[PDB]
Amino acid sequence: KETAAAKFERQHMDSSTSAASSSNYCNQMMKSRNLTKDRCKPVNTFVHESLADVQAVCSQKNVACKNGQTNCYQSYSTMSITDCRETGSSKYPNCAYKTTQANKHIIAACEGNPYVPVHFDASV
Ligand SMILES: [Cl-]
Ligand SMILES: [Cl-]
Ligand SMILES: [Cl-]
Repeated sequence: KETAAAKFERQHMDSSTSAASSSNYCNQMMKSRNLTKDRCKPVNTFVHESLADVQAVCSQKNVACKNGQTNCYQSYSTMSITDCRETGSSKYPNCAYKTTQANKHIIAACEGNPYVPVHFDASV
């Protein structure tokens, strides 16, 4: 079974580019990260910052998670991110995604020791 931290890494980290380069970024990344294997993951955000910078958010601003949990943290600075969401013509096994690049604060739910990100709650 994948650990919660490794699943967060695989689903939400893309430190290799500073930003989505084209409209096809999400189709490629969602496939590359195995988020379209058995079904199309509907929504998924990738963060274009170092893993260290993203893990550091766990010691930044403590804020409530949407679900009411109290282990969420909001990054003090904005980060380069890309939101990937299925378009209307998306249909497994032919997933299709809209790519939206933005610079915003990220909110992550953190847990464990080391205390690291295990869920991407939202961006602001
Ligand atoms: Cl791990
Ligand atoms: Cl995988
Ligand atoms: Cl997400």
